[PDB]
Amino acid sequence: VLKGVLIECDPAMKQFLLYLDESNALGKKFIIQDIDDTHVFVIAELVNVLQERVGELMDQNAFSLT
Amino acid sequence: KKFDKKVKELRRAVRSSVWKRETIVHQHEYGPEENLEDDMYRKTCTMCGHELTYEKM
Repeated sequence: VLKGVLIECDPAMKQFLLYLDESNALGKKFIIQDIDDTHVFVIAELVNVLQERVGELMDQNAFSLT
Repeated sequence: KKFDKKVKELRRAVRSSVWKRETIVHQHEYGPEENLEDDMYRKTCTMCGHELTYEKM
């Protein structure tokens, strides 16, 4: 059995996380278990960098008016 | 130049119909499990070196 964090979101973000896992963007393969098309299993020790990457992807194609 | 263009416009037509699958399958084919302390079991993927550590009840 595994101990960690289940992450649920739209399939686009799941595919983005899979691309990050295969490209070693975070430096390792910590995206370990895939259970569903919209659910993934991730070790909680580095969830913060995943949030940072998601935020960077989100605000990259945003064109903030500030 | 027109001859070169009219052969080029059909040169890539046959080429585009050759390749079928672009995405590479990344299935994790773990081998035999290794037993560590505290009832820990580790599986190593033979395709990319992926490691999965879990606890078996």
